[PDB]
Amino acid sequence: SFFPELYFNVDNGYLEGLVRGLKAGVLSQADYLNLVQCETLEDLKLHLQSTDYGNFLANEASPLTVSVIDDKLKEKMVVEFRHMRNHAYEPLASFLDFITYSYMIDNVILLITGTLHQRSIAELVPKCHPLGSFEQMEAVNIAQTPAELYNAILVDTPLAAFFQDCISEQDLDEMNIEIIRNTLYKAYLESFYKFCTLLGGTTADAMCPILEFEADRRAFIITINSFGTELSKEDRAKLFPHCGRLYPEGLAQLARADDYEQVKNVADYYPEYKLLFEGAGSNPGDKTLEDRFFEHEVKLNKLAFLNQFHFGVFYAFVKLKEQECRNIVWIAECIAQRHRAKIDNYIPIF
Amino acid sequence: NNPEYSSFFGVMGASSAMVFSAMGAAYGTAKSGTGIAAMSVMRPELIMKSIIPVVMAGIIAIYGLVVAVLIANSLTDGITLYRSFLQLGAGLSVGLSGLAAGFAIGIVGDAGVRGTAQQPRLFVGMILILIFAEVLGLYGLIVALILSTK
Amino acid sequence: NNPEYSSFFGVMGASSAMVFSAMGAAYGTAKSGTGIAAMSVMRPELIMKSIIPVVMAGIIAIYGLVVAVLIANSLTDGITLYRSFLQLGAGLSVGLSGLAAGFAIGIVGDAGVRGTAQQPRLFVGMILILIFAEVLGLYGLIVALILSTK
Amino acid sequence: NNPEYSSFFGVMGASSAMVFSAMGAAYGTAKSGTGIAAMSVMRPELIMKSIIPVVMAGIIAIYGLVVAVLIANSLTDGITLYRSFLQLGAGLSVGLSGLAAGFAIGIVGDAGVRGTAQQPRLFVGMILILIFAEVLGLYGLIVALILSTK
Amino acid sequence: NNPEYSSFFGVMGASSAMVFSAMGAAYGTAKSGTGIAAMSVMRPELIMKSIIPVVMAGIIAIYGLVVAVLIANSLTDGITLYRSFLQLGAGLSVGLSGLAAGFAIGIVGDAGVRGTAQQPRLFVGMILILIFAEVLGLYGLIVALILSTK
Amino acid sequence: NNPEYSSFFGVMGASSAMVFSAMGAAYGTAKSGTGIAAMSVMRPELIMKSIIPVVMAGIIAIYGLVVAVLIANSLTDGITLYRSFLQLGAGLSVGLSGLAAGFAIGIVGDAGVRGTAQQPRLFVGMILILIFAEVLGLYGLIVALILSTK
Amino acid sequence: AAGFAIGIVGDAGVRGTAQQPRLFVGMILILIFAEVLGLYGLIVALILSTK
Amino acid sequence: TGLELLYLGIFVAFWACMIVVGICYTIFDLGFRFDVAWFLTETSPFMWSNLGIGLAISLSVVGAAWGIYITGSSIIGGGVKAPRIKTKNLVSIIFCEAVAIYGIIMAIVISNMAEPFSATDPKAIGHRNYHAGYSMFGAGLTVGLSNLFCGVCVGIVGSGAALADAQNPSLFVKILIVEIFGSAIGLFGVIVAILQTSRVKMG
Amino acid sequence: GFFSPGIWMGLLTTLFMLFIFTYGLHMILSLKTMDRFDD
Ligand SMILES: CCCCCCCCCCCCCCCCCC(=O)OC[C@H](COP(=O)([O-])OCC[N+](C)(C)C)OC(=O)CCCCCCCCCCCCCCCCC
Ligand SMILES: CCCCCCCCCCCCCCCCCC(=O)OC[C@H](COP(=O)([O-])OCC[N+](C)(C)C)OC(=O)CCCCCCCCCCCCCCCCC
Ligand SMILES: CCCCCCCCCCCCCCCCCC(=O)OC[C@H](COP(=O)([O-])OCC[N+](C)(C)C)OC(=O)CCCCCCCCCCCCCCCCC
Ligand SMILES: CCCCCCCCCCCCCCCCCC(=O)OC[C@H](COP(=O)([O-])OCC[N+](C)(C)C)OC(=O)CCCCCCCCCCCCCCCCC
Ligand SMILES: CCCCCCCCCCCCCCCCCCCC(=O)O[C@H](COC(=O)CCCCCCCCCCCCCC)COP(=O)(O)OCCN
Ligand SMILES: CCCCCCCCCCCCCCCCCCCC(=O)O[C@H](COC(=O)CCCCCCCCCCCCCC)COP(=O)(O)OCCN
Ligand SMILES: CCCCCCCCCCCCCCCCCCCC(=O)O[C@H](COC(=O)CCCCCCCCCCCCCC)COP(=O)(O)OCCN
Ligand SMILES: CC(C)CCC[C@@H](C)[C@H]1CC[C@H]2[C@@H]3CC=C4C[C@@H](O)CC[C@]4(C)[C@H]3CC[C@]12C
Ligand SMILES: CC(C)CCC[C@@H](C)[C@H]1CC[C@H]2[C@@H]3CC=C4C[C@@H](O)CC[C@]4(C)[C@H]3CC[C@]12C
Ligand SMILES: CC(C)CCC[C@@H](C)[C@H]1CC[C@H]2[C@@H]3CC=C4C[C@@H](O)CC[C@]4(C)[C@H]3CC[C@]12C
Ligand SMILES: CC(C)CCC[C@@H](C)[C@H]1CC[C@H]2[C@@H]3CC=C4C[C@@H](O)CC[C@]4(C)[C@H]3CC[C@]12C
Ligand SMILES: CC(C)CCC[C@@H](C)[C@H]1CC[C@H]2[C@@H]3CC=C4C[C@@H](O)CC[C@]4(C)[C@H]3CC[C@]12C
Ligand SMILES: CC(C)CCC[C@@H](C)[C@H]1CC[C@H]2[C@@H]3CC=C4C[C@@H](O)CC[C@]4(C)[C@H]3CC[C@]12C
Ligand SMILES: CC(C)CCC[C@@H](C)[C@H]1CC[C@H]2[C@@H]3CC=C4C[C@@H](O)CC[C@]4(C)[C@H]3CC[C@]12C
Ligand SMILES: CC(C)CCC[C@@H](C)[C@H]1CC[C@H]2[C@@H]3CC=C4C[C@@H](O)CC[C@]4(C)[C@H]3CC[C@]12C
Ligand SMILES: CC(C)CCC[C@@H](C)[C@H]1CC[C@H]2[C@@H]3CC=C4C[C@@H](O)CC[C@]4(C)[C@H]3CC[C@]12C
Repeated sequence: SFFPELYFNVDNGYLEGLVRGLKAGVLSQADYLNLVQCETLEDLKLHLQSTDYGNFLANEASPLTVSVIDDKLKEKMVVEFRHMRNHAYEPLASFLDFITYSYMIDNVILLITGTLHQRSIAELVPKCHPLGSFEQMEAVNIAQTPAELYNAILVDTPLAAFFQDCISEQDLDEMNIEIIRNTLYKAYLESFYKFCTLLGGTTADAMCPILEFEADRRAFIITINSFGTELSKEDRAKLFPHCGRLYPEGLAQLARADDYEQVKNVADYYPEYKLLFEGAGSNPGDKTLEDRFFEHEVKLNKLAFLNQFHFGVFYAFVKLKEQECRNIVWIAECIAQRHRAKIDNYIPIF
Repeated sequence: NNPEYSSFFGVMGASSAMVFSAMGAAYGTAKSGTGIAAMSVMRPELIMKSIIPVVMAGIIAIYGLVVAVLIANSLTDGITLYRSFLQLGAGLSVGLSGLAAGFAIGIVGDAGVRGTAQQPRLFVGMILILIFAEVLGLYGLIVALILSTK
Repeated sequence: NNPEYSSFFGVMGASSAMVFSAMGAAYGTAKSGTGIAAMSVMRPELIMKSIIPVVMAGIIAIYGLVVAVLIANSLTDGITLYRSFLQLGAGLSVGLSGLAAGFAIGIVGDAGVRGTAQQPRLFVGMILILIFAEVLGLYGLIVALILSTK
Repeated sequence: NNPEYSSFFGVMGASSAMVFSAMGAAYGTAKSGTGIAAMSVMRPELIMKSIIPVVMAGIIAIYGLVVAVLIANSLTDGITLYRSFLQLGAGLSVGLSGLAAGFAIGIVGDAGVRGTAQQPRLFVGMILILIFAEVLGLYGLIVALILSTK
Repeated sequence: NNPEYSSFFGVMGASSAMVFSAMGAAYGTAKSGTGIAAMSVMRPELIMKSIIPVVMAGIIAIYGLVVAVLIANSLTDGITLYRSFLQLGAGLSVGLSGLAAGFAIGIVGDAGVRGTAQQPRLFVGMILILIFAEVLGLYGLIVALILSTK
Repeated sequence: NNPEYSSFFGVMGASSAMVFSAMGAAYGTAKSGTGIAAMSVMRPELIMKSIIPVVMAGIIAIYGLVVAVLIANSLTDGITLYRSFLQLGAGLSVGLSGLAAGFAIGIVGDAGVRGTAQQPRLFVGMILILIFAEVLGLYGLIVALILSTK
Repeated sequence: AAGFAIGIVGDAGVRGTAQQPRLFVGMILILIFAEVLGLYGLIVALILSTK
Repeated sequence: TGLELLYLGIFVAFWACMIVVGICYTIFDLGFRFDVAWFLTETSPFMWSNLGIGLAISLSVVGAAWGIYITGSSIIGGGVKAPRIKTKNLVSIIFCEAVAIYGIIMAIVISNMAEPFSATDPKAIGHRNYHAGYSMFGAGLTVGLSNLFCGVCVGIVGSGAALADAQNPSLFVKILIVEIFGSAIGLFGVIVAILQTSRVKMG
Repeated sequence: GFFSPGIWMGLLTTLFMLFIFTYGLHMILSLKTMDRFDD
């Protein structure tokens, strides 16, 4: 073993305790039921004030809207993550930066989409995810030139390493934005897995399963969603991350797959995914495959907290709070639209 | 008479018996405790049962102590070089066997405690494996005794 | 008419035989341990069946113990330097052969118990591989005996 | 007459022939078992055919054992220091050549079993490479015998 | 006349000639095997044609074996310290030259077999490069034989 | 009468008492300082309150200085080996104790400054820990005062 | 050791003082607490060298 | 891992040198020069005894500080949202500090066994003095290293218990048991040290 | 000889103090400064 016990708390013990304290504030099942029993978004805020959220929504306008609640939840999560990052040292700082790359990959896609369609880059920043903010000024005032934007990404963005998967700036106008996003995410996931493996010890043990499931679900859902599209099998197989547990002959079989039945057959070889596929009836009124994968992801993130001396706790907390914010937004949507019947579709945590 | 330096190896035997066995027991207890504490938030009712690995790790220390005591009681300033080497060998054997058993107990106890948090049926299995690791320390003790009494 | 430090090496045989083997066994009992835990969450019914690696690792320890005790019973105050070297060689042989066998058993057992959760047919295969790894330790014991009973 | 420390080098030759060959065989068996476990998830029918690496790794251990036993039979109270050097050289040669051969067999067998899960035609090629990675140990054995029986 | 320890360097020379050459050949074989396993999935019909780097590594091992046997047949009890040093130098020269040649062969063969999966014309080039690595070991052998026959 | 080198060890003790303690203090004065720099951007009013860790680190240095002076004023030309090694033991005690206490103070203060920035109630809590860490160094000093005046 | 402490403390303080000027005095104090460490060594050195 | 590389290089170089030096001494019939007796005998017992006392205190303090910071980082990180921890979990720190206390006590119990010889010839120094030095060194090693490991273990368990306490108050009372077990090792070391220097008498 | 009792004692003392100094310097060199400050 790497004996992370002896030296982990030297630099990251305070943040380990702090992030666990933050995780203690994630809504439990009872809080979710209490919020489910609300009648109006005002009552939702009332019932939410008794939780860790407190008065995060008191300032906002009385006529609450789901967009306002979502924005406030995202702002709170961003503030907490930024506070944790500012107090983190070199290794944990790199880990948290890797966490933010996931949103930087979507933000850069937004930037290139706007630039190619000739919309001011400065006007796209408001729609970018705060956790992946491009505070660098090299990618601003680009004058709507895709080549300049690509050079800015390569020079003054941590995505330069992931943009070497592409070959040139022409690809920005050549490949579809979805293919670019998925290639960038594949490269980012592989880099993250390599980083976590290099960290080793409890970090690798508690973090490699989560990235492995991420890769496997990416493969499954890219296969399932691309059946009816022009995305060819050869180009589809390029989007499968190689970190997953499907890498030997699993990803290949998925690439050869031509129907959901074949994807289910491929998943059958792995009992942990066999159960997820079995439970995903996908017919109206029952959990879909994406919901089952969300449940498994939440389970893995929760199990990431049984280890102590590792950085996987921060990634697990970020993902768990992301799911909690999505659950609260879903409850608010069900309240606003009066669709109480599906109000139980939220994925509980703890 | 015997050499002036003969007692050195017996002294080092006692020191090794205690130090390495203490290292093993300390690692076992630390690993098991950091697994148990992290489990308890999820499964608070298991702590007591999950204390079993810690006890096993503690037993390793006892073994060291036992042998150490022997070497610290049979060690005079004028023991033959042969007896001093025997005590050094007994001490090294018990200490390093206890170190290995403590590492194994820490790893197995942490993993099994977390699994029991996730799968109660694993409990008995864990115990078996822990015993198989604990026995290792016992083996060392046996050999140590055979060497220290001889 | 023999050096009084002759027994030293012989002792370092016994000690080693029980130390290194134990370490090897520990590693086995450690790695397999973890594996069982990891695979016990989803497939509880295989916990007892998937305890073979640990048992094999345990046997490795016994090998060392045997040799150690044998050496610990062949030691004498006037042990010649030749017999002392024989016992040191036997102890190192058994201890480090058991260490290598324990490493192999730990790795193979972890991999096999994790795979058998997904591929039942692998079980027998795992056993075969484990046997091969076990055989390595056995070889050491053989040599040790040949060296320790000349 | 002859130095009393010659038997030390003889027993070191025996214990090296055993220990290093056992370490090589253990590494080969561990890597091949990991590869077999990874492969068998999708291709169960190849659990047995993919055991050839392990066997070819086990053979390496046998080589070491052979030399070890030979040395353990050639040892005597009055081996000339030159004879002890011959035995030590034979033991080192067989043990370390077997260690290198075991590393090669482990890597080649793991890669070959992983590849054969996706390409059956690789099997034969894999076998050849394993042979080329096994004769190395054989070479060591030869030299050891030429040194041990001189 | 000659010191009783002269044969030590000769036996070490033989053991080095075998061990280091075997290590080099083993590394070459391992790297080439991994390369062939990666290659064969997409281009199976190149497996037999791509076995050449393993053959070259085997030839390096054979160089080592030749020098080792030569030293092990010119090694006598009354071996002059000067001739013992000559044989040690021959062994080290061949062993480490073969180690370097095996490293070069492994890296070059891995790269060449991987590339030839995508560019057939590279095959011939690879062979050339491999020969340029092979001669390295040959050079060592040359020197070794000189020193062995001096 | 006494060896001309007898004064070396004592001198080193004195230097050690100054050096390691300083290192300890330095680490504290570094870590806490970093923490303060991180805290003071949002909570400037806590700078003076949060300077306590640094002060405690400084105290550690003082202890070392004391012992160093206490040894540097007692080094006589005919300092016997007994007194020389008593002073060496005192120096090692105080130096390593101050080093460890400085590390603990630095880490605890770097955590507690930020914690008190977040939760004011932690301030006293932080202190309640720091003093403990500090007295560890004190304990070393105490033993030094027992030794250098034995 | 004092140079290590002064490096860490002074760098952190000069970078933070760009954000919060009130930290300046704080930094200075900490630097003094580091500086005295070297001074302590000097003292002992003299007590040894001029003995 | 640059510093790790330096340490590994030094270790490998030292032990390769030791292997080659031992081979040369054994083979060249120069074993008589490798007098381990001469090393253990000419080396003054005062060196061994004072290294023993210094280690008894310093390694115990090192373990106490290691555990104290290991558990204090977790205590002060958890207490940001659950300050009650600072009140309840000081026990963990106490246990760590207890380790150091044993150290000083054993140091005293060892330092009381010292006494000059007025002799330099090994026959004059004698078995009693040489064994006194060796046993004081061994007792120092035992107490210091047992206390080091016990302090580190108690610190790890205390950090775990503080992280568990931040989320459920009713867990610390049941996790302290582990700390108690982790503490016993310290005591064991002390006992053994007391047994090693029971019949030690320099002079 | 290569070593003498005074040289041996000095070397062992210096070895222990070099171990202590290496531990201290390894812990000091691990010191890292924050790369960001709160807004
Ligand atoms: C790289 C990291 C930094 C270094 C950290 C590690 C430092 C290691 C400390 C080295 C001290 C070793 C003790 C020296 C005394 C013993 C020497 C000896 O055995 O020979 C004299 C002994 C005894 O000699 P003697 O007793 O006949 O001589 C008469 C006595 N004197 C000389 C004192 C007057 O045997 C010989 O005579 C051998 C002669 C040949 C010399 C062989 C030396 C062995 C090592 C040679 C190769 C180097 C090894 C490392 C390989 C490369 C690196 C991996
Ligand atoms: C791959 C590594 C390369 C191999 C070489 C490694 C470096 C070793 C060289 C270190 C420098 C020492 C050179 C000799 C200095 C003079 C010593 C002297 O006077 O000798 C007197 C010594 C001792 O004295 P003596 O024995 O000659 O005198 C008689 C003494 N009585 C009566 C007691 C027997 O003997 C010699 O004459 C030695 C001559 C040859 C020494 C060669 C160096 C020894 C180490 C060689 C390496 C050992 C490992 C071999 C296998 C390696 C395989 C990887
Ligand atoms: C790396 C982990 C540690 C293991 C390797 C290193 C171990 C030793 C390191 C400490 C320094 C060297 C110690 C030996 C000093 C020499 C003592 C001496 O001359 O007396 C010998 C003694 C006495 O020598 P003597 O000349 O007095 O002979 C006896 C003569 N009468 C009886 C008349 C008095 O006898 C021995 O030969 C004992 C064996 C130990 C000496 C050899 C050391 C081995 C070094 C490792 C290499 C092993 C070779 C095989 C390699 C493969 C291994 C698997
Ligand atoms: C706070 C601690 C900081 C870290 C630790 C660093 C401390 C270093 C202290 C200096 C080295 C001391 C080594 C041991 C010798 C002690 C003195 C002693 O007892 O000797 C009396 C002895 C007494 O001798 P004797 O009388 O016992 O010998 C028997 C009689 N004769 C000599 C005739 C055979 O005499 C000596 O001075 C022996 C020589 C020892 C010299 C050892 C070499 C030291 C090299 C210095 C380090 C390298 C410097 C260059 C670095 C490069 C840049 C980084
Ligand atoms: C491997 C090939 C064979 C090597 C054989 C020769 C012996 C080993 C020599 C080293 C060989 C490998 C090269 C390592 C160079 C030194 C270590 C890395 C660089 C270095 O020292 O800088 C930083 C430490 O600062 C410093 O400069 C502090 C270091 C100096 C401290 C000196 C005190 C120790 C004295 C030795 C006694 C203690 C013995 C303990 C076992 C560490 O860099 P980083 O890791 O932070 O950054 C990552 C990259 N550097
Ligand atoms: C495969 C790896 C290698 C394994 C082989 C073992 C290697 C161990 C390394 C230690 C060295 C080898 C041991 C044998 C050599 C001992 C020295 C013999 C030389 C000699 O003749 O010295 C005698 C004194 O030494 C003595 O009698 C000393 C006796 C003690 C020797 C053993 C001590 C080694 C250190 C053990 C430390 C253990 C630490 C545990 C934490 C003479 O003396 P004399 O009475 O004739 O004097 C006459 C004066 N006029
Ligand atoms: C630049 C920085 C400052 C300077 C460096 C200071 C730090 C490094 C120094 C540490 C020591 C390193 C060297 C160790 C040498 C081992 C023995 C060498 C073999 C040898 O020839 O020794 C013979 C005696 O050795 C014996 O009697 C054998 C005793 C072996 C004991 C070794 C214990 C310490 C090292 C290993 C353990 C480390 C853990 C701490 C205990 C000498 O023979 P002669 O001809 O002079 O004899 C005269 C009468 N016969
Ligand atoms: C098993 C451990 C924890 C100790 C607990 C039981 C105690 C009382 C037993 C277990 C093994 C026993 C030792 C076994 C071997 C010998 C040699 C024998 O000829 C007489 C006594 C003596 C020295 C025994 C003393 C008592 C002993 C230490
Ligand atoms: C006591 C419990 C833990 C059972 C474990 C058995 C161990 C600790 C004890 C109990 C009885 C002991 C044996 C009793 C008698 C002797 C004879 C003596 O000449 C050598 C030791 C030897 C051979 C002992 C070895 C260790 C032993 C087997
Ligand atoms: C079940 C208990 C006894 C422990 C498990 C290991 C047992 C089977 C081992 C441990 C030590 C072994 C003994 C070691 C040495 C000897 C001396 C030899 O000339 C006859 C066999 C004999 C007497 C062995 C018999 C088997 C033995 C008792
Ligand atoms: C497959 C079976 C036979 C192997 C398992 C048991 C092994 C450890 C036993 C069975 C028979 C044993 C052999 C029987 C008799 C002797 C003669 C003795 O002077 C040296 C040891 C030697 C040569 C033994 C070596 C170890 C041995 C091979
Ligand atoms: C696993 C098995 C089938 C593989 C081969 C291993 C056995 C048969 C080998 C290993 C050691 C060998 C022995 C090595 C040395 C000697 C002494 C020699 O003067 C004659 C033969 C004899 C007695 C050998 C017989 C065969 C032997 C026992
Ligand atoms: C033929 C190939 C496959 C090699 C397989 C057999 C090898 C390992 C063995 C079996 C019998 C051995 C031979 C048996 C006896 C002698 C005579 C001796 O004075 C020198 C070595 C020599 C000549 C041996 C060389 C190696 C040898 C040929
Ligand atoms: C495929 C592998 C095994 C090739 C083996 C290498 C061959 C070519 C080498 C290695 C050692 C060599 C032998 C070394 C010594 C002798 C004795 C001498 O009086 C004549 C030639 C003869 C008999 C050599 C023949 C060729 C030889 C056997
Ligand atoms: C495969 C081949 C090319 C590698 C070996 C190269 C050949 C050409 C070299 C290497 C060593 C050489 C030998 C070295 C020394 C002597 C002794 C001298 O009195 C006659 C020539 C003779 C016998 C040489 C003949 C040629 C030789 C055998
Ligand atoms: C670089 C580090 C690893 C240390 C250097 C290796 C040491 C062990 C080697 C290197 C060169 C060696 C020296 C080379 C030659 C001689 C002359 C001989 O008559 C006595 C031994 C003596 C004086 C050797 C002592 C050991 C020695 C100093």
